[PDB]
Amino acid sequence: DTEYLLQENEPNLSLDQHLLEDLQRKKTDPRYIEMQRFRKKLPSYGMQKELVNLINNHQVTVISGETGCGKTTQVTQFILDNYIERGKGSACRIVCTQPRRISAISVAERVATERAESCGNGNSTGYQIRLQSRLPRKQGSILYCTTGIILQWLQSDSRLSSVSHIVLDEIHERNLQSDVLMTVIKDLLHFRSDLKVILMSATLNAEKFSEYFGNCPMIHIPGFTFPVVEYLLEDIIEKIRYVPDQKNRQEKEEKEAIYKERWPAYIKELRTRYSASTVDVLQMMDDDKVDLNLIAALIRYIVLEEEDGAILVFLPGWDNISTLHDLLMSQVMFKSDKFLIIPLHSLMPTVNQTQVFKKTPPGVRKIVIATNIAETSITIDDVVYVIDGGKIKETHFDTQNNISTMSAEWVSKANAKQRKGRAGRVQPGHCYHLYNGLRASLLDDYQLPEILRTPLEELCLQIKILRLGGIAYFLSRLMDPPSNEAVVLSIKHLMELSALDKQEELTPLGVHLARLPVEPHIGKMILFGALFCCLDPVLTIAASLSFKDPFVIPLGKEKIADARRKELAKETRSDHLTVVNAFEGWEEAKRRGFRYEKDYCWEYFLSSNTLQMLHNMKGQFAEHLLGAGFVSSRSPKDPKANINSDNEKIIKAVICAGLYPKVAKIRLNLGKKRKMVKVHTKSDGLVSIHPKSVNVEQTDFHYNWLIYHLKMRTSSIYLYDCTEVSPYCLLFFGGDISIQKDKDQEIIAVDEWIVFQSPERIAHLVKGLRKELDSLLQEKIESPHPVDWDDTKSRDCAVLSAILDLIKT
Ligand SMILES: [Cl-]
Repeated sequence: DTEYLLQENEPNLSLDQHLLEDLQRKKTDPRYIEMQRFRKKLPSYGMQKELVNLINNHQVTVISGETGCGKTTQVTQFILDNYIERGKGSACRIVCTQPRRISAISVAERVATERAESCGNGNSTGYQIRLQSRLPRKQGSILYCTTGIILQWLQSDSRLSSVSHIVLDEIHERNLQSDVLMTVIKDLLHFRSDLKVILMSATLNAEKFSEYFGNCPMIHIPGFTFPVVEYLLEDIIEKIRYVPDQKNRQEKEEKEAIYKERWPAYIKELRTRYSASTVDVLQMMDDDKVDLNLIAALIRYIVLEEEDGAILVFLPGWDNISTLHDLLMSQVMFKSDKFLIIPLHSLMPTVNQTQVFKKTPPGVRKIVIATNIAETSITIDDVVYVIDGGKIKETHFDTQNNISTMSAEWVSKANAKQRKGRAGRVQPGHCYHLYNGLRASLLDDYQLPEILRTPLEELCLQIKILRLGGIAYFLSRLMDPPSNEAVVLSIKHLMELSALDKQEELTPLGVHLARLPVEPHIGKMILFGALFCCLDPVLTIAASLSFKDPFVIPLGKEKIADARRKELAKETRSDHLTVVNAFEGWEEAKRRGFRYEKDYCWEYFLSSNTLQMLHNMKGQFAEHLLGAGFVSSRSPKDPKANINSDNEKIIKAVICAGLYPKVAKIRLNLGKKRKMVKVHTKSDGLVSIHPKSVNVEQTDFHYNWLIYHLKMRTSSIYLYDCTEVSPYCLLFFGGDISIQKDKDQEIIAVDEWIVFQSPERIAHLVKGLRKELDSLLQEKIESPHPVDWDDTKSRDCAVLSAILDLIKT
């Protein structure tokens, strides 16, 4: 994925002349001319001279423009075309980062079109994302990529030598990776004077970026929109006469308190300007959930009562998107071939985000159901109607309880304004917001930056792999530095994962974990899934921890669902293996045909949509492992990586590799039916098992130890998903080993509180094996290749076989 980077930037006079002549021919080309007239309508085009002069005269510049300004497709072109016009065309190598893969591809393909060229193929414009590229010509070129690709590039060339201009787009989004890239770039530019840096924001709050970069020049590009009418939840209900089918810590609590206090009076005044039935329906509305039936009813109204145009729907996540898609397709209206209904979500297959293609006649109407990714520059043609569900998925991090969650939260005003602007690019539009007027007045101006709300482990490994020095020091230099407590927790988890040594340097395991673009506990799990040849069930479990588990509890069926779930557990005493068995049973049912598949899901109360998403994530995980050289195939099911996939002990040991140090000691029950099942933890004292767990009532445990992933605190701490494991799993994959005796007995302690009976020689064996495993992983840093398990005698097989023999007890 580094091929463009490794190219050397070498200006050429002959190429300068040739490109200047290429421009002359383009000026006469009907195709090019037609495209130029489209461009001239964009506000960016009109100030092109001042943008290029600012960039040419200053090393760092900040560009702000709102929706429709055209910065993302235009500014790269302005630089290249200015160089070409000046007879310096070959001196340009322009790289522009995008927040998502689909944006990189879509923008690059659109710019190629506007230049009357195909994308890649040695032409002026192309893209690079992980494992897929259309690369432009070496000199006088534009490359769209992701932030991830730049971070990868910095491992190979930390100077970004051959780049003349780096354009960081959509910076207002404040993604973790953008913030770090920004600090890295700031350090580089001070050292190398020939790099131009251009920072682009879609919102007008960009002064902070200018200050960060030393109060560098700023410039504004006007947005472009036709007028868009906005509707609140009151207006929508009133307009369509909606008939229902039925009937993130302290500063959120503050805002809800204010909402609650202003609620009665808001409602009271609302009865002044709206029908009584509207207010009563609005009053019944659930704030926690987007109402998908309302969205269906609104789409129905638009189609029947309003003018032609495409409809864009914004929903928090995959669950909502697939649910609304099924809901629409279950109505004979939308079954027609005059509707095209397209899901858009970032974790579906690559150009399975299919929404770019020229839509076929407008006798057929496009309905795009998308996440917040449709807010960015993406080609969706002819949108007259935007339905804003009002929510966005956000990660939050409770550092006092060490709990990280993903939830749907209210959009900011900036989000809402971007969604509004999507309806006004073609003709006068309509944007329907599913929040009420009181909610609107209480939205935040902007979202809190990710760096403040997110676990830092993945970022910390990036810092180390890029040799940026001390972790806490670097993080303190970011534009918004994270809290000390988030930093201390992050560094601690990485040491307990054995990713960092006590001196905060990468271990060989850590090097490999840094090469996997997932959280390190997931990375460690899938890595040992690869090394131990468990791949398929381990990837299932990993996907399940990353998104969520497939089970649902329908009303009235609670007791029945719990029994079916425990049935799926069999004797494993594992929530994680329960998901494996569910998943395998589902796949087997799928082969027999869709009746059997739906049947299986109703029998075990499984979400088909969740299962499908888990399956897609598995493929991704395998791709990451293939690129890191730990598997030879992109198939989770590849026979050679699955020889151990039926072995319960081996899979359990891999789950333990991933989830340590989240470890609990069982408090023995002693046939007391009046006492809840509880467990001891290092950090939290005695806690409870969640009722959803297959172990919640278990009296029969074969070992004394659990590992868990999800912890929640309501009136007290509950463990959501846990797996019984043998002490040998903790012994190999856990913390420091110590030996103690007490007379007769040989004792081993792991991280000092995990204490069990075991011969002293086992402790020495394990210390030996850990070091041999380090050396194995060390050798693969420079020469990554999958372990060949068909060659015994190989000494990699010897070491890994010995580890497997140990954790089989
Ligand atoms: Cl059933």
